[PDB]
Amino acid sequence: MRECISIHVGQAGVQIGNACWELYCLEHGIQPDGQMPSDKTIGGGDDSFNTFFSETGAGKHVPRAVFVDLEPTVVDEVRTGTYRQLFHPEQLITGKEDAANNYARGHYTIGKEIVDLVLDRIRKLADLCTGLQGFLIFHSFGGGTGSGFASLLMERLSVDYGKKSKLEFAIYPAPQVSTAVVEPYNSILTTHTTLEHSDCAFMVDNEAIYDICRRNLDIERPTYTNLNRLIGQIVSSITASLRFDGALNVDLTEFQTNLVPYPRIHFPLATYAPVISAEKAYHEQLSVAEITNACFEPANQMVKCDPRHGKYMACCMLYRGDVVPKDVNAAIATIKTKRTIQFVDWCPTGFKVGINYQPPTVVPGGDLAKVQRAVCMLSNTTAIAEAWARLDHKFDLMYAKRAFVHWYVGEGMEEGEFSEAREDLAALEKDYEEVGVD
Amino acid sequence: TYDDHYNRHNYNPGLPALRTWNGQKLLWLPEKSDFPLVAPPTNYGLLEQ
Amino acid sequence: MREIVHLQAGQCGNQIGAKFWEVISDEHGIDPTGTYHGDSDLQLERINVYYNEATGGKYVPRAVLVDLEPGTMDSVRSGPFGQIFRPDNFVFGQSGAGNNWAKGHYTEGAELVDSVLDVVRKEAESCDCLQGFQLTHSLGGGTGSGMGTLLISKIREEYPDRIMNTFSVVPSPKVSDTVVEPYNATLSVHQLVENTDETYCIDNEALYDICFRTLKLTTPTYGDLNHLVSATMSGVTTCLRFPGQLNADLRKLAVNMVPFPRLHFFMPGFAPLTSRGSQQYRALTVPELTQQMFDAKNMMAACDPRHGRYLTVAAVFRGRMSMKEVDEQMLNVQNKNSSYFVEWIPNNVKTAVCDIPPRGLKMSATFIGNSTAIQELFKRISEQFTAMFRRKAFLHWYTGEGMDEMEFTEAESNMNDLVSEYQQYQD
Amino acid sequence: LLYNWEEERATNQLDQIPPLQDGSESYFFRHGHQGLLTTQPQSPMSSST
Ligand SMILES: Nc1nc2c(ncn2[C@@H]2O[C@H](COP(=O)(O)OP(=O)(O)OP(=O)(O)O)[C@@H](O)[C@H]2O)c(=O)[nH]1
Ligand SMILES: Nc1nc2c(ncn2[C@@H]2O[C@H](COP(=O)(O)OP(=O)(O)OP(=O)(O)O)[C@@H](O)[C@H]2O)c(=O)[nH]1
Repeated sequence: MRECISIHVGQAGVQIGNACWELYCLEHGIQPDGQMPSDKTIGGGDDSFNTFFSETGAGKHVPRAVFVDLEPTVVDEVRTGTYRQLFHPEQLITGKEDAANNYARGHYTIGKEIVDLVLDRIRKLADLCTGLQGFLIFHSFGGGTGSGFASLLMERLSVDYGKKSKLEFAIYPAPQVSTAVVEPYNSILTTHTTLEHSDCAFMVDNEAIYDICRRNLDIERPTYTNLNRLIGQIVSSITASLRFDGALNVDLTEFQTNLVPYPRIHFPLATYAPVISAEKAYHEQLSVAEITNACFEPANQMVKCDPRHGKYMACCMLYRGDVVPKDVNAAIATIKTKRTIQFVDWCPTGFKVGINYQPPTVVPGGDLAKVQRAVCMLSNTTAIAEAWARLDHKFDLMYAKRAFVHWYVGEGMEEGEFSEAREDLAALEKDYEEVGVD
Repeated sequence: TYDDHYNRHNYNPGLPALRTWNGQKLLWLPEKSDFPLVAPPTNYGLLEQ
Repeated sequence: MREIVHLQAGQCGNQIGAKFWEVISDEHGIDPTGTYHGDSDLQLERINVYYNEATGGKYVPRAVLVDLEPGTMDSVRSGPFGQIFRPDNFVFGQSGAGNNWAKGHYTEGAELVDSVLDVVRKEAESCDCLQGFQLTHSLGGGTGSGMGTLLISKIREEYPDRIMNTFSVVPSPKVSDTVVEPYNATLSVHQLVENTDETYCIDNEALYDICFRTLKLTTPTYGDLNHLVSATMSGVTTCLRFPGQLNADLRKLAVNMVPFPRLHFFMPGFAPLTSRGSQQYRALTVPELTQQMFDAKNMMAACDPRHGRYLTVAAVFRGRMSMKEVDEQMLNVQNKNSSYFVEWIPNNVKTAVCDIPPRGLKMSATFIGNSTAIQELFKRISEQFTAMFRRKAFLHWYTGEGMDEMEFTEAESNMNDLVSEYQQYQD
Repeated sequence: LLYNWEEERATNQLDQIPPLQDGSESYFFRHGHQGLLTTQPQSPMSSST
């Protein structure tokens, strides 16, 4: 039926998956034990969880996700958490050695002996699955263990399974903030390896997520819990169509076909409109008009891209909550009449609308608003090439002085692959203005 | 930190709406810079066994 | 006796047929449980045109629902009348469409066309003698366009002697939601004009304007829109099911409506649309029905035929009228705008009068039209097709499926021939 | 009186099926309402041909 498998690689990529399942267990009312109250929802595993959980005759909801990590610190810590009884022990794939922020080390040194093990997990998850539309990969570009290990497995899952979708989600590198100068090494390495295999790569940057907090949420000192809550809300919003229904029901396959215009470039941008504080929700009103203004307001994008420096191709708005087509179709028509939003003349229409009746809910101990009407804005624009333009002039200098190469050439690697990525990259920019040029 | 935010469900004796028009920054503030510190932190069952 | 079997196709037609069939049940007075509350002899007599008999006085609808996505089918089954639809009539697949025209036309349909053909022929053997078939779907719908085009083609050689009625809703011209929608429409319409003989064109934007005009209720439900189209399709079917000196056969209507074979597209027209206070402020009289019947605002189909002229007009009146008022009213409009018709055909009106009023109102009518108002439609899609075919956007999918710009060349070329055609006959 | 006053006040008395939960009017009226017919419930039995 309508199910998918979620993947969580990198110890920074696992707490985000932890929060999402925590967020996910609320709307279905999942008790931490693993069972509902005396209310009858258990069976062979066929209800709203069947797309997310596996609550068999045993009665315990089994999430259809696998947590893989190379360092046992965090994974054992969450193995001592609150829902660890829910979690299947050995799909919390732990590791005994790290990749040391090296793409190749996680891609070559240790990834070989572990992928076969997780290959057993996925097939034994594949056999129990029925329709399995696609995959949900949580990772990071500057992955100490996210980068290298994911790259090998996505190669392996691509070659054996090329008939289904693969959905990619990684934190985009901070353009001006760097916790590691080796991040440009592995990040472009990951991109050039993934461009010909990845289906839909979705990125995000924390700085503007931080910038949002003290702008409208008015939080000058948030925490990851808030950060993980926001992204968990994002994936929850896109996965509600699997959970519930709406005026029309959309799917990732529609997302794939309609969002990516041309091969290679498959990197749209998400956004959430009713990002507002609780108090602001109280003494104000939300409607399609202003949130449509807010969703297309440039400062509301978590990626430091300026739309007037680029041009628009696609816009996917997923309206979750109580909306009517009347104001929605009228409001977007006004947007089509707006002059500043410069869609490319190639696409007369670039709007993929999704309506869902279920109101977006709050989380206990949370910080979001009491949303009646929400929308997720999956859009792709040409103002993103500056990010790769930023990366290369960072990369071109450091490669010219070939710093830290002794580490990578010391562990058996060479410069030819490093050479590939730069013209591979240069191919990406040169195409971007080619499609950018009308 | 995981125990606090996830397991302990954060600070109980705190007043929920401890965030409103303040002094220097005359706006929503006095919510959390203190953070919980109380209650048995290191008391899971595997230690005693 | 002469009957009709319905096909519920596409995911929009899933709402349509759901609304289409419940009105008929409400019109004929059968309870949701299926035990007909015997209330009108004439509907008791003429329910066999559309419904067969099960045990216990249960009129089984002779309709087929087709889809790929279970959830939509679960919803309609969990609807007020899912029990009256048969689990046998629920044929579907295990795959997701992707809103792809080709996958539903070559990939997924291949293992489903066999099943649906067996079901319909089993239903065909169940009934005695058909006028033909009617289909609820959309031309811009991903799976609906893929399925029907395959199905209409197959049923053409199966029974080329019947009525192949098609009821497709045109997506919104301003925004199509689906970006590849013009490709799906252009692909579909190529087979449609070859296979179809009748086509109803319905657009959502006009209905939104209609709601702004007479409904005046700001926020409707899409089912309420389905109520509007179902009422129109009910009226065009009231001719067959009800007595009265009106000739009801669609062939009787089609030959009076089709001057040249390539004329398949037709526009609907309905009768009194009423606002909040005007129910008790309306003197429902044949002049004001006729005036409102011929109102460009009352139109709902595609776009104003004011831009062009009128080839064939056919209106069916449902109520307690007389031959004289309908006669003079046509004379009135004939004198009102004579030149707006074409000199090719004078007196191109085709009137039928149903003496059986609907349940809820007495004086009512339905109109079917064939005017020079479709040029803008395929002209509109022409620029969209050329612009996206200018640089081959979103094309690797269909080549990956196994399609090519081969097919698109003649598809628009067939479409372009229609452009000059509607131009040539009128201009 | 706001924009669209008269009928909105008048319709609630003729529309005697109001939901009680907040915002559930769309959930309640998802199937629809009674707009295309007279307020009276029954006009059958008319053996008028
Ligand atoms: N995805 C994610 N990233 C985070 C989080 N917190 C911080 N980050 C950033 O994400 C990066 C994580 O990348 P890596 O350090 O390579 O993670 P890894 O590949 O699993 O291996 P390690 O080096 O052991 O962490 C860090 O440099 C942080 O800047 C988080 O909670 N989730
Ligand atoms: N059921 C339904 N369809 C709608 C509605 N509004 C617009 N539509 C359109 O009606 C079209 C016809 O549906 P189908 O023919 O079943 O489409 P499909 O082949 O299943 O694939 P899609 O077009 O992607 O849905 C869809 O493409 C929708 O775009 C609505 O409110 N309900």
